[PDB]
Amino acid sequence: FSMMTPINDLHTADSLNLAKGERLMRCKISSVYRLLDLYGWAQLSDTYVTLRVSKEQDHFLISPKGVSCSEVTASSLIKVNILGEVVEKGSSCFPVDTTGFCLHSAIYAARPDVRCIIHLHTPATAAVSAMKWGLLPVSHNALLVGDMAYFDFNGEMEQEADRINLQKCLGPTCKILVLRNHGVVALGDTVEEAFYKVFHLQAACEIQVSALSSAGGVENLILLEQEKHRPHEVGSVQWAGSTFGPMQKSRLGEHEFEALMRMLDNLGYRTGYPYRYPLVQEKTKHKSEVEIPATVTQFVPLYTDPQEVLDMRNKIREQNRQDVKSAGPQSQLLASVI
Amino acid sequence: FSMMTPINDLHTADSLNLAKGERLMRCKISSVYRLLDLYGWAQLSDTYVTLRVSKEQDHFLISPKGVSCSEVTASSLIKVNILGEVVEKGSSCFPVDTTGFCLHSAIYAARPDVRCIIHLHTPATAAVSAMKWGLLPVSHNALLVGDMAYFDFNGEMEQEADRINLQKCLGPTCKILVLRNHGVVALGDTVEEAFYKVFHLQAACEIQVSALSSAGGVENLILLEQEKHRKSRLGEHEFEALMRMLDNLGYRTGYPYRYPLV
Amino acid sequence: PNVYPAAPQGGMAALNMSLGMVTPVNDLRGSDSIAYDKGEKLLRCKLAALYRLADLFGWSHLIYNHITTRVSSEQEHFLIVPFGLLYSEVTASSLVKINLQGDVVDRGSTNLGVNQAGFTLHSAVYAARPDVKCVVHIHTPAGAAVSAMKCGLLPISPEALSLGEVAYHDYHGILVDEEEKVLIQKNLGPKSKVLILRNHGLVSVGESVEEAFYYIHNLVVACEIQVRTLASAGGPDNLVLLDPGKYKAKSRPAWQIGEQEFEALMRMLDNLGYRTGYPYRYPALREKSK
Amino acid sequence: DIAALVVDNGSGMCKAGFAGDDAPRAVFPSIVGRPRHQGVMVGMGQKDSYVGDEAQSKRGILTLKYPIEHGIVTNWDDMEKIWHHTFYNELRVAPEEHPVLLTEAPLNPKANREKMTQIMFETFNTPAMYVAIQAVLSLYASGRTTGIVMDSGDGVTHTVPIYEGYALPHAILRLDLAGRDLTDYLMKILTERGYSFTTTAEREIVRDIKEKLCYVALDFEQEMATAASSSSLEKSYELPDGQVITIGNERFRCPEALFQPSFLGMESCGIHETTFNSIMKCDVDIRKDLYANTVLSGGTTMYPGIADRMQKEITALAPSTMKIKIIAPPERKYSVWIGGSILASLSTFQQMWISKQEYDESGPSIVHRKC
Ligand SMILES: Nc1ncnc2c1ncn2[C@@H]1O[C@H](COP(=O)(O)OP(=O)(O)O)[C@@H](O)[C@H]1O
Repeated sequence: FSMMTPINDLHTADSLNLAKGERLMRCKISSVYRLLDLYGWAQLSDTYVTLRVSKEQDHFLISPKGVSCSEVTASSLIKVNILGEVVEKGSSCFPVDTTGFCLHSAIYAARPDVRCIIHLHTPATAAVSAMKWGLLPVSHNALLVGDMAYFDFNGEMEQEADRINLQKCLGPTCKILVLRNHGVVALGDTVEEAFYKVFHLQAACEIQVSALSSAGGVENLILLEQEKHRPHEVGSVQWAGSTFGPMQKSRLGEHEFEALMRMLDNLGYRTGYPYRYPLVQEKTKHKSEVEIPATVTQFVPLYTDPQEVLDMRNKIREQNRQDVKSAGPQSQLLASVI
Repeated sequence: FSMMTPINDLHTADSLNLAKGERLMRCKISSVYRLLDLYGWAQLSDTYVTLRVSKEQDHFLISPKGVSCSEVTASSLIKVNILGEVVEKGSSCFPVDTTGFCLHSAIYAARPDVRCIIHLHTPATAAVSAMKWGLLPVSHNALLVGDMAYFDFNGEMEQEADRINLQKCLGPTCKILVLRNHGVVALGDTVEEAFYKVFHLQAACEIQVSALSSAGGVENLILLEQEKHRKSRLGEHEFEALMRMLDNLGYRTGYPYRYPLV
Repeated sequence: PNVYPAAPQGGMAALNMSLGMVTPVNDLRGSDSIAYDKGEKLLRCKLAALYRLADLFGWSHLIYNHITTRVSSEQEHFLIVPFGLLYSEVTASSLVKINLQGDVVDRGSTNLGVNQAGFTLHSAVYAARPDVKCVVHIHTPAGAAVSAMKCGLLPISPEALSLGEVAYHDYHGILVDEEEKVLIQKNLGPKSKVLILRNHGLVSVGESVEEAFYYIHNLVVACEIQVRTLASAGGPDNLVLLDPGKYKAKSRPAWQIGEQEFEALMRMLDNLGYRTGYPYRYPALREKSK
Repeated sequence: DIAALVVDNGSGMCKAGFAGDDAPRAVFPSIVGRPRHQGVMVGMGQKDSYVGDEAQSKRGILTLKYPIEHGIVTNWDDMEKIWHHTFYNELRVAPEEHPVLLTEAPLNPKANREKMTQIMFETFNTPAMYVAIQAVLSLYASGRTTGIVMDSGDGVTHTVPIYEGYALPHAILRLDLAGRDLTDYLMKILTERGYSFTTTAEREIVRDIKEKLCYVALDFEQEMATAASSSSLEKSYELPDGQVITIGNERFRCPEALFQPSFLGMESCGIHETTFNSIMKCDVDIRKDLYANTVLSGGTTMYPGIADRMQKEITALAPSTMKIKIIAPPERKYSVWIGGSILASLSTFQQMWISKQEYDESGPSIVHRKC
């Protein structure tokens, strides 16, 4: 009944050669695997989530094969080159398979901006991808999804023609890639933004599936269009925090990720994620007039015998009984004259 | 953390009067209510399952109002007459209301052979009952259900004309009654029959609604016909198996098994 | 806690975990394994664990369906769950070894008998193909929805195309013995490891338990894909289809097929505490260390 | 408009006042004096015994004795005399018209409550009377319902913790270290300076000296070094006969027996250790609140610097993560009576009164039924 597993065992194991930023990256990318497990979108590993470590040297964090999402720890994940060879292996005894990484590599050669990739195989996302129409703008979540690109996928990304075709059709500025009959792929500069987009795509896919099931035909859905208004989603996340200064400025997915990750930390998952906004619980304050403020912010030696004292007083009392005459002590000056 | 609630607690009270095998059969109703909570079919208080005690003098057992299905015990049941007036209240300090019993009372006034009645408001059966096609023979369990009669429901049975309409709509031999825009009603000679029929009916309704939403057309589904289809206890083994898990888990049920098992 | 707290829609699974706590499935001990074969002892573990795992995912409908495995140690034997006991309480010692014709070879730990009518279809499948050693027949709520539909299964997902050829059996439902058996036998010829009954449910055959479980899980996932895809559009609005052979050509000491997912689910079942006793290729999650 | 009476009794001080008033009407020492010299003056005022404020005026010709010691009465007749003087001479109200409210120590023998109830119904015909805990009323006077309170009077010292209005009986701690014992210790340590006090009136003089010229040291050894090395810590008291004494070093020596009873040779621990142990006896979940709310009560806690030393000594024994704060109301002498003046004023308290008629069928044990 012990489903808690420590997500940061890097300090305990002490049997790996970590780079400049692996301590944060590995926990950050295992947290999203745990969240995918908790939402139940995926339980069996099909190489869903990949991370890029550094831009100077292209190393990529991927999950080992045959490891469930519940069993994913930060030290168990491995890092590979862009070609697919293993650079450093995690502390997991399993055969190494990097077959599914290549498609992710097809993203990494094109866009230097993207750093984390999430692939989804959920029934709703696959239903929307297999659907003749794309994600129809019939819901608020679909509007928050943004623009997206469709590409036909045929199971292999190893020849050069398919890779260059994907890199050409993906475009310079696109965040969501829909693989037909296979699902969706979310691209992210940061892990939080990509998880945000994954959540919004999942919600919009479920909404579209239910809506098109409910009504026969698209014309009955009276869909709105994103293009006509062209908003910049300004004015979102108005804040009046007390500890910090009130600013509108926030990233796309920090505020949603912080609460989830604090949820994970509360039970006992020993995550190493640093919170940008610290949280303190304190007891509430009173302003009733009843409350009164506080005022401030050898004598005896150690070894002796009582029997010695008794024998001494017996010696003195014996002389008292005998009444022997004896003069007192005389001075030495008077001893000289005699 | 409060622990699971025992199902049979009528020995603790020892104040209510008992007639014939009531000490057993009350517990049966409680088991049925617990079974509903195991399937997510209903978890809010309503007049779902009523049971006739004896063939004479028209005594019935109903659940108290405001009590969720998880907290129903054997001693908490309410004994009423055909008119709905309380004859022997249970050991539950809640106000009593018998306005939902009247439809079941009409069904009981129709058929003397019918003993157990089960009513559910789950989304699948409600969608099937709201549907004008009704239950379609597009699944094996739908053929296992049998034949049913469809009745238009206004919501209240206090009118005499609606009562006599219900008797002439039900017919002489029928076990399942579909109320339009309200759901399904399963009738059984015992609690096992009603449970078996309502479980197969809900399985068939789920299959039908899933297939009909998938295809988008009634003629897109294949249609089965009745010609191929058309000790000695229909549904005691399944309920006895569920009873066996209930006893092995820790529920203190009083059901005596037909065989000495292990 | 004898019973785990129940979700609003997941009470039956919570009771399945509770019964996993109360009753372990590895009922065979050192003293209790007297006069018992080794291979049968190994196979009862896998079969009882499969019955325990089937109820967790929801592919269990009372005692109507059965899962059968074949042990080819003697001339002629099979294993099946006793009639009248649900999936969540099956132990290794409680399984019943019966004949091809349904004759009970040994009573087993339990007293209850075996249903011949449920075993008739399994007997037909086993007599049809000698290479088949495991048959899993399940009834998921989406599977009977896709099975009753006219066109049948469609190549919409890679899980559907991993099944390859699929056999279909029309539901006539007359069930009169030998001629029903021979219609089952030559309605499913060589290969075609997945069979779809038009109204009863779904069944998958396999040379091993792990392969049959992998095939039935792929079939269930492909069904869940297909229902949601075809619900929106069911005709001239062309859902994107793939050629089976051509996508299969592009799909393309090693680990055996179907053992990976099965061993991962055994890692779940041991993490909970079912105490399955399943033999592990890699018993440790991490490496040797100390 | 009949209003209840609040009478607070302690060894050495009796207070009384109408319910709902800010101030008690009568405050006087609980003393009984009897003449000791040969009275020869025919025709002028003599009495058999003097009681109250009048007895303290004539200390020269009287032997003064206290009816209560350590919260336990020794002679009930003197207690009756004090109660009669309170009801008749001080307030001039009939005891049989208004209900009276009474207070006592938490831990006490059985017979005290029963005898007190029997005397209060039979002698004065009180229609209703109730017994309450002193420290609980002090906490009500502070106006918080939770926290651990320390009431140290002239009879006995006791710390009780109260959570959500309930005082836990197991966590109550009582120490027999009061201000009268401090007065005796101050007399014993003033013996060595050359000034000798033996009679009871001289004990009252020593008590006045202690009230005027005593303070609590923050660091004991450093204050000894300062007092030995300099004459800055010297004050002069002026006796009623005109003589002048110099208190000198002893000012911080007498109250320090509160913290270290080894000077008196008592086996029990200090008062701060007693409070800490009483906090330890409670449940963990409430301990934060017990460290968050602590109020001082009683006239013994009026020594200057008691709050700082108490806070430091509690913080020394407390965990480092705990926050320690000490609340000291300026009117901590009369907090208990104030709490009584709260408790009798409530609209739900009229049903809490003990019925006169119910006592007839119940008897003297009725308070144990109702309180
Ligand atoms: N102003 C003061 N400064 C220091 N100590 C005082 C002061 N007033 C009274 N005391 C001490 O407090 C004692 C009186 O305590 P009191 O509050 O009357 O106890 P109780 O009311 O419980 O009998 C006296 O013996 C005296 O030593």
